[PDB]
Amino acid sequence: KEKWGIAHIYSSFNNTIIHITDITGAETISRWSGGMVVKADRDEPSPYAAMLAARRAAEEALEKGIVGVHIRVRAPGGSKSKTPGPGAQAAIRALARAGLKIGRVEDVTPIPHDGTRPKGGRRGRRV
RNA sequence: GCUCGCUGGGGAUACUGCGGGCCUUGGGACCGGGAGAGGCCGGGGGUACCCCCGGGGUAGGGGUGAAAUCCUAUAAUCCCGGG
Repeated sequence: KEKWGIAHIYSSFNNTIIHITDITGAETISRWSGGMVVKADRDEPSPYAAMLAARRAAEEALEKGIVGVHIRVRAPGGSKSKTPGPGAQAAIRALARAGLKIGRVEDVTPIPHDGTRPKGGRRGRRV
């Protein structure tokens, strides 16, 4: 009789998304992102915005009855960056603090086995 | 002395040339156990990515030094079941 779900965190260099679903992941419970909390695009990937979005999502999950969550951190992966953005550990800490028990913590970034060609050309970004 | 040479003869046989004989060291042929992303053909997989369908879920998503073009209410970003 324990309510355990899964908290998927999408962390990038432009935004952070916190999405709380059931144990099977087929039932959305709460979904919050930085852009729905902060007013500026530059502030979207900030750890403060991640913490606020995580707090709102945790409050919604607690209201709906979820008491524990399994963390699933994810960078964009694929041909894009494979490292999580700044607002991932902050979101995890906010989830732990807001009143949700924390279970397994794993990284589920999609790692290609020599997949598609990344964008930017053979010379990359030249800034 | 020079005309950078030609020609009639005699002698020598070390080297080169030519003819003959005998060798294996260089190079080839063959056998043995192994090494290697060497090449061609055939059959099975690996995640990743894109698109389509169904379920969940609402308002943003992406992107940059900052933005904007762009996608999104015909239900987007995100999660799950399939092709």
